[PDB]
Amino acid sequence: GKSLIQQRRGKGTTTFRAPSHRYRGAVRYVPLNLVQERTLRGVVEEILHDPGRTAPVAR
Amino acid sequence: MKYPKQIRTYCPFCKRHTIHKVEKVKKRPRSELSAGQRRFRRKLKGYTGFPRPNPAGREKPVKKLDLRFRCTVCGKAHTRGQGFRVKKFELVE
RNA sequence: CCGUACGGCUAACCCGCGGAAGCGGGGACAGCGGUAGGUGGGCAGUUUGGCUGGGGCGGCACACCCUCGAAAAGGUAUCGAGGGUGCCCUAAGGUCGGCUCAGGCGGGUCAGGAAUCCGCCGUAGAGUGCAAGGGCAAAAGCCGGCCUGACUGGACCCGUAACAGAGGCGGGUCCAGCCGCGAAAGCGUGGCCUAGCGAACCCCUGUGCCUCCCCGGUGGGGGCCAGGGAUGACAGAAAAGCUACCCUGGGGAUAACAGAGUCGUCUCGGGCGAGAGCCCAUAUCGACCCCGAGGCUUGCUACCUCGCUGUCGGCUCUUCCCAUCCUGGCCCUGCAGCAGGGGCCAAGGGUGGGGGUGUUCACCCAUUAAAGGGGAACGUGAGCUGGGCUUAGACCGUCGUGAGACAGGU
RNA sequence: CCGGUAUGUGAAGCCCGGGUACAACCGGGUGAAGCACCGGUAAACGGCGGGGGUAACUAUAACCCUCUUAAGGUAGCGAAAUU
RNA sequence: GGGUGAAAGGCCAAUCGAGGCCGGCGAUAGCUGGUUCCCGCCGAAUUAUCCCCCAGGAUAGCCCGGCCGGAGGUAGGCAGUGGGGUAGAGCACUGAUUGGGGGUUUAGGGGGCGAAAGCCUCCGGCUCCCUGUCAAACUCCGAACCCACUGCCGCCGUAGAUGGCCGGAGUAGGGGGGCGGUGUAAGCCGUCACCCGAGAGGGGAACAACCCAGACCGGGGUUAAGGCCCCAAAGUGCCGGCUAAGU
RNA sequence: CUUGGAUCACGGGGCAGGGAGUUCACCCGAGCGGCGAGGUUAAGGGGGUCAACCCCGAAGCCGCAGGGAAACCGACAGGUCC
RNA sequence: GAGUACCGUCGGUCGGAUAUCCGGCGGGAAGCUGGGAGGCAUCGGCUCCCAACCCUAAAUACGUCCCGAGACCGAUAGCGAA
RNA sequence: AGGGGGAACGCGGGGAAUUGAAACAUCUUAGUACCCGCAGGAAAAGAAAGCAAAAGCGAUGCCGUUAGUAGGGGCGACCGAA
Ligand SMILES: [Zn+2]
Repeated sequence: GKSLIQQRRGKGTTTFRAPSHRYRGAVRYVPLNLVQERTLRGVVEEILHDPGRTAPVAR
Repeated sequence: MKYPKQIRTYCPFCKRHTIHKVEKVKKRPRSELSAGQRRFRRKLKGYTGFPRPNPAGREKPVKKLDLRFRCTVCGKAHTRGQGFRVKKFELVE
């Protein structure tokens, strides 16, 4: 027979691939390496809309 | 159909007439040491479609008897004629 | 001493952070490799029979026995006519002896008497293990006795299948061996005769012998002879469907389709005379039963055409037949007149317009002298149209597990 | 389709016995998944029939029991793109 | 056997219910088409059994070539020795089928004088005599005809019979005419083995198989089928009779 | 092709050239020829006027003895008649 | 001369059949008083050999080239290409 | 030092279906077509842990026989050594 849409998704083509190049970066915590017990401090500069996050991000 | 348990008949080993006990032959399965079974088993191995016919549902409603007649003097058995078909078979005095 | 499960641990292995060293989390699980069972149209390869007054549904004429067909030797077919077998029996098998049946009548029981008792007549009008046909009476039938020849080793011949070929399967005539019955002669290799059944390879059992790679032993294998285990599509594949998206090769050896043939049916008639018609067969009507014409309806058949044209209806245009609806001329009448019925001669002319429906036909409307019916490849697509019908798209109902289908609708 | 479960069945492996100077081989036991068994699920696939009888005269079976079967077409719509 | 698809099996270079190019590949088919000079000798078959067999094959039958062998054979007829159950006929068995008489009178429903199955009748069965009819699956009878065998006639045969061996085939859709079963019929299925197929010529107006008749080449004659008014070779022929409808 | 062809059954506008039972292996027969209870060489070797010719080479194959699954056993070269 | 000889199981291949060779997986020796083979496995004899390391000419296969020859074709033929 | 190229011949791995069995699944087609890697003018093999059987032989390769034999195989079609 012929293939299903979810079978065609696994091969990873532009028709099924995420346009991550349009997105703000990935959101991750700082690593424990640098935060053994240091307790850094920061300040918020700006709040931004992200097209791949379903939520706003802050710098 | 009724049939006697003992009969007086010719014995080919004693070469006279003696009394004979009647027995039925008991069937038994295929021996694995036999050459036909060896060949079947070595052709059933590996990647292969089934290599032989397989008749399922092949049973005559009525079969022929397989009778043997054992002498009391000599201890040996023989067969007596061809087999005949009948559904019921009772051994009686 | 062997296992199984439960609990915990970290050092293998795994996951994350890391430039790395190392840290954190999991943890002998998972993952990886080998093997064993299940599930598995997700993916492949195949099969899905034949005969057939086309094919399919149906049936089996797809293995056998009897009567007819069948033509007084033999042989002879059809989805020809009438029916049966796919068993049963330790006796319904072998032999010896003795006896004779069905029914009816006359006596005696008695609801017919179904059966018992008596005598007579009685060529079988009975019975046989089962179909049909054949055979049979001091019997092949009934009543009893004794038995297992329903056996082992082997030859030859006949039939299935004539004449004229056959594996397997039936059957017949005998030779030896060992036995049964009988006084003896004689009979006995199943059932009075003709139906009741099956290759190769493989396996099981019996029995006595031969054999396994230099030799000899043991366990286990292979071989020769005999009997059993099955293939009814019965001289024997292991086996479900749809295609209206369909393709290739062919077929007029075979349907739809017009034509040829035929005429059961269809359209149109006749003979005779029961009667109906107040009486009066025959103005008119005319039962039951018999005899026909045409080829314009439908069927039957399968001679012609398998890319001749494969179409219905309508519009347009031409022509022919008469079994005459009107128009011309006549006859009878249960014809006063007006009109009506029925019949004869005559085909020169006429036979139209509208509503619903793809319609032909049929139905209705208003007029009209009347608003007849058929043929010409169901006249006419190198003349038109394209509403129906009969491809590929889609919806409803019903049937189907489903893919799908419907001489059902849109 | 999902879940659960004492028993049963259940291949290889393992164990026991017999056999073989050893093996092949024979019998039994244990043996996961799955099957079996017990339950839930229809905006899952699907189904929603049968009778034998009718109260006041012309028709009504409009009401009530029944035995078949898991149950027996509710509201609406109806000669329908379904007759 | 993959892509893509707002899903039509739509589109992927005029190619899609699995693209195009080359290769496997001179794939396979029991189905269709084709197969090249002359004369001469002989000359068929479409029917039985078997096959997942019915548009195909095998075994036999029917043709041809060569050899062996050595004395008979039998397509016709006569006489006899035996066999048969068709046509016809008939009722002696099996089964059917009209009616009138003489009887037992009854198993049995209506009954009637039934003081209640009753003795008497009564419609009904069975039994003999008449009377009128039948048979593919009936027969007390029974042909023509066919078959086997013996002898003789005839014909064939030592210029080689019956037969036997070796080898090469083709034929497995038949048709007309007569007979039989079936069918409204046409047709379907068999049978015989004369013809067409595979057969010229002379006639039926023309006609595959109806009649005459079987063919090397050139000539001369006599007949056959049929025909003799003209077409058209040969008679407007003879005797006796009929028809008036171009029958 | 077909039971059946002048067919409203298929192929057929003209001319010239091309165009269809071949080769090998095994088997069954025959028309000739050689040797004959025996017949015959293969690969190869030697010589030569050097792919033709002559001489060697009997390995093997068929036949002379068959029957039998096998172990095994093991026959008239002529007695009589037509 | 060791994950070797050998044992079992799976897959492939072979004429190799209970008796061919290769590979995967699980086991796994003796080692000179030593070890292997002899078509099912084991026992006894007899015969023949010494694996698990390495190298080696000639006799053979071919012809994009060269030489020679031909009962080969003779311009629609012969290689597609005179 | 290696890489790339070379008609046929050579070595090592991967590996179908048409077709035949008058269907078809074991089988056959076939270790074939095709694919990947590696060399040379030749490559590969090669000096018995062998063949045999009362006798013995003495590495390897090639030709002729052995032989359509032993043997494999829906023991069918066919396949096939030393
Ligand atoms: Zn005895």
